[PDB]
Amino acid sequence: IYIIGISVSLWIGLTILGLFLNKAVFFSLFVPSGTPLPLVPVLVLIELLSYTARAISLGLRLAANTLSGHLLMSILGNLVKIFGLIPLAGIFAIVILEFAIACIQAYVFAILTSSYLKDSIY
Amino acid sequence: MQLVLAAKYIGAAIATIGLTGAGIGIAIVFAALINGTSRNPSLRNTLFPFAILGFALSEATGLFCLMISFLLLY
Amino acid sequence: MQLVLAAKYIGAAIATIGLTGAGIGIAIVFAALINGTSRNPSLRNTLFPFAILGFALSEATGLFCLMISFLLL
Amino acid sequence: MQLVLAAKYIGAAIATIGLTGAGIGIAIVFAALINGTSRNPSLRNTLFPFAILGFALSEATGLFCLMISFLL
Amino acid sequence: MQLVLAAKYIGAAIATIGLTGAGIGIAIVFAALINGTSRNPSLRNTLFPFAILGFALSEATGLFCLMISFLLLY
Amino acid sequence: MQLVLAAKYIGAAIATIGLTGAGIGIAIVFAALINGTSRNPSLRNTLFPFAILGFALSEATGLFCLMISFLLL
Amino acid sequence: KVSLVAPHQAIFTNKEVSQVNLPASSGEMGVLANHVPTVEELAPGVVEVIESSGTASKYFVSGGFASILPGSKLSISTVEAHPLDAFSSENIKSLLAEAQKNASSADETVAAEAAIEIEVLEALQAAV
Amino acid sequence: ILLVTFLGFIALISKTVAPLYGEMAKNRTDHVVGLLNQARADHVNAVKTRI
Repeated sequence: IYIIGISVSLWIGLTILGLFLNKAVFFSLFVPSGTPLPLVPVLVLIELLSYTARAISLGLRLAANTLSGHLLMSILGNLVKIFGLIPLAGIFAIVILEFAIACIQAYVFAILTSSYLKDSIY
Repeated sequence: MQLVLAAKYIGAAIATIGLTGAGIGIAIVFAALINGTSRNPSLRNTLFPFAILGFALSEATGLFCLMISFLLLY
Repeated sequence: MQLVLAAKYIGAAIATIGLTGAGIGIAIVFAALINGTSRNPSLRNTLFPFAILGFALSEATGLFCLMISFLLL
Repeated sequence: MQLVLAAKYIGAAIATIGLTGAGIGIAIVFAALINGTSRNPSLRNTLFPFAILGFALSEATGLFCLMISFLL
Repeated sequence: MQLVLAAKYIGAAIATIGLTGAGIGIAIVFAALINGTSRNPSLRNTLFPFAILGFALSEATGLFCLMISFLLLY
Repeated sequence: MQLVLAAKYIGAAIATIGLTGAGIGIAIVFAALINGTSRNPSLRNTLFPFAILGFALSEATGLFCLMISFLLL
Repeated sequence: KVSLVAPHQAIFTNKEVSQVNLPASSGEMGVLANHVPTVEELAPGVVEVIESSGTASKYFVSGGFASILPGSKLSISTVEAHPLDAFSSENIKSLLAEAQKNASSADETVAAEAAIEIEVLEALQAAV
Repeated sequence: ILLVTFLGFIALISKTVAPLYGEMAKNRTDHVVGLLNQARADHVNAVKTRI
């Protein structure tokens, strides 16, 4: 699941960068206007560079969520050796937060793709 | 390889210093959304949509810093 | 095994520096909820869902950083 | 051992740096409760349950960080 | 080797300390945009264009600092 | 040159601590411009020229500190 | 203890109230038993005053200045204060449609007066 | 954690069953009320046109 999540996220990032280059060929390339100044070409950490960082958030979230769920093996040995009811209540909140994180992660991908499609046609 | 094993254990703990920016970032976006929802009248969507997208962007710094700490110890 | 035992003790202490962001995160969300509840009347439900969900998201940084310190000890 | 005894004293001192987050957390909830109680009436109620429950969540970071320092 | 390999692993962990400024920067711009949108009616464009452009400038510090940490370990 | 080679890698990592001041400076200047534009009517020029010029001065610390790290590698 | 006195009749007059929530300029703040002295401007919202139990009376205020005294007194002085049941849904749509078409269509104070009337009519129609 | 996850999800599914059916009243059950109101208005218009 870890190797399949990083490979599927890398293919979605190339489609966002390839679609922005095709739309910037039939209507020139305006992008930023400016304010009678310069030093805008050195800060090219967006558009093409932003696709590598936005797609890496989906793969990094799967490794952090799997590490919290796999930590139950180390806590099960101490509870079966205070009362052990504190580990059951704490594991229920982490399971509900991990399932609810999928809706926030999926909404971040649609919100990031909406800003790239609107800026490419303006 | 005693030098590589000692440096791998210290690399996973020194890289965890970036959790202060990612941990306080989720509380900064939640403080403005809780105090702004009682000022009338954005409840459903509107201001609720920016809190979900803003928390995911601030949490990207903690997820990216945790990948470099886990790769050195595995 | 003197080099592995010395680096393992320093890993549990260096990873505990992230508690400042998780400890102050629970107080930052509680300060805005206490000042907003006195303005009437976001108390029962309504604003109670964002304060309960916001505290669990800020506490994820402290629980994830503490797992790397306990695994190396 | 000389290497095991030197790392134990450094572990208890480096873990004590986390007291800045736990100390400022109790003062952050107390600053909003002192200014919010002047508006009336969230002294004995309303904000009274939030100040007791909010101080226990911020104090969990100091107790968990102090356990690893005394055990090293 | 030896001293060169141990310095490369420790360099990627110490360079991750800059994530506190980049992680908290996404929450500072989102707190002012969520609280300012309730004044009616900064929704379409206006405040949305400054928040999207302002978040890209604050995220450039975290992406540039992460490239120096990943180059030393690879 | 064993001691000089190990100090070159650690010198580029500790010099990157200045990104916190330069990274938060782009958000502090954008927070006052976004919240001040809704006060009717700081939009065209006026506050637009100070936001572009103020962001370049705060970003000069991040570019100057990064030059010393790349020169020692 | 409220003093909601308008320029036509008296609502609260005597001190015989408990809680009151009125939309101000900053946010939707509500006065309790003895609020602090925070005299702020009131916006065109709904000024509901809870009478002990659930006997609240929703009064759609047209905007004023909610002044609070330090001796457990809340003076809500507004120009017009009518209930929510005294407005029709069919007649409210005619004023909101005429103000939107007249905005940004002329000069002088004709375009500036149409923008304030469209914002006050949209907030009252959403609270039915 | 396997026993606490099944017991916690059973209580959340019970509250979501009452919320999904109540929220469907403004979409699924509202379609029957809207079609009945449109059919009653069309029957009055057809009776007035025939008269």
